Amino acid sequence: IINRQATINIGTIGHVAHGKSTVVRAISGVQTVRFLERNITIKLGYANAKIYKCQESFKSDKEISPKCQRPGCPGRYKLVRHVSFVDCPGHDILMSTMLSGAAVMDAALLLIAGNESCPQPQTSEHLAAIEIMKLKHVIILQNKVDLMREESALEHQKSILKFIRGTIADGAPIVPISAQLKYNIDAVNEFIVKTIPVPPRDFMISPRLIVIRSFDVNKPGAEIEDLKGGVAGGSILNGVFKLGDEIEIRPGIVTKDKGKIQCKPIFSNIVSLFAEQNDLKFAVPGGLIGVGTKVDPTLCRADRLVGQVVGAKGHLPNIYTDIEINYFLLRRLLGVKKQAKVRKLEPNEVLMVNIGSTATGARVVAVKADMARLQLTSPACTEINEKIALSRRIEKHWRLIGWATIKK
Amino acid sequence: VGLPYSELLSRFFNILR
Repeated sequence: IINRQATINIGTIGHVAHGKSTVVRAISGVQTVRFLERNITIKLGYANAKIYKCQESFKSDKEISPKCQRPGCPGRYKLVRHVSFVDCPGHDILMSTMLSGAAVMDAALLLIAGNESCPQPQTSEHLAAIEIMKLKHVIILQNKVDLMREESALEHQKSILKFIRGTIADGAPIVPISAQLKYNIDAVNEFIVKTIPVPPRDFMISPRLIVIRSFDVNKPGAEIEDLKGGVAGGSILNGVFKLGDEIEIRPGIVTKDKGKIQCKPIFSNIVSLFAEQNDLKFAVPGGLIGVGTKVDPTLCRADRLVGQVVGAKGHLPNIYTDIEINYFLLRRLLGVKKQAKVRKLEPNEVLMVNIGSTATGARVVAVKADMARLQLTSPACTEINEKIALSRRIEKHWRLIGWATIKK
Repeated sequence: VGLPYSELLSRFFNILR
């Protein structure tokens, strides 16, 4: 079987202390990245899951290891798909990293524990963000069943089925699994192949890249004579990248501080590409690929490349300070444990506006019926339209209000 | 969909430590 990188981005959502990283470990094998220098930029893990089906039974055909000795048939497995995991945070404060991960994703995996309460505030907030940013391919997973009884787990299923009625998603598959015990993983791998079709993705579309994480490979003990370039942990949704192409990071750079700054987007050339495990020349869109650029390892250290757009040379994305948004408000607030009715937007108020991956604090200038004018403190770029989820300060930390679209 | 789920749950309860 030939070595191939990620084809589709599949994420995992749940709640705190459930064990989302243990679920990722049970499916793939390699443990989470977060658990100082390398990887650390946004709260997300990295593990690649292998799907090889033995068609020489039913659900047990899709296996973790490529060599088939487990299901019964001595014949070797056939290549179907290779997937990448982008684990999103399940916390009320960490909202910008969740919405940044949702734009990267194409399919979702929901985790609800048996022993805990049925209506959870964070999972409903993740479900609302899925409905906003178009991620309808959702598989519901039960986290812990062995602590629960025979009838109580069935009653918990009935409460989940009654909860999913008014939402847009109608047909979502439900699987009972365990992370520590390691069971029924083969059924989930079967559902990933069947229920999720890969969207049409072509060579024709102009190259665009979204940077989430920042890698710097500087080793203790090793001298300055051998240095590695600043690798950007970015995700591609459109346009095929290869080795030896010019890249500009759009929003801007702070290098010089009376007067004015007149700086271009950060120019860099691709040196190395990191995909799956081994070195590869081509970058297939629909997966997290570590693009090793000429940009300094000091710039790709910690918290500098969190939600920044990248365009290829010969293309001009526009930089905006005043953005025109077409907003729609929900009935009641999602995320809070008391649920309150969403009030009308007041002029001049700080709101965390997440345009795909960019985290910006924006002030409302004019209030209308459907449209709103917003002024950004830090510049954010717009390419086409981009899916936006709005969040506001009402009670202590940030709470989601609704969805928005740029009309430019 | 909650029809093949009940067979998967019964398979899980049968094979436990």
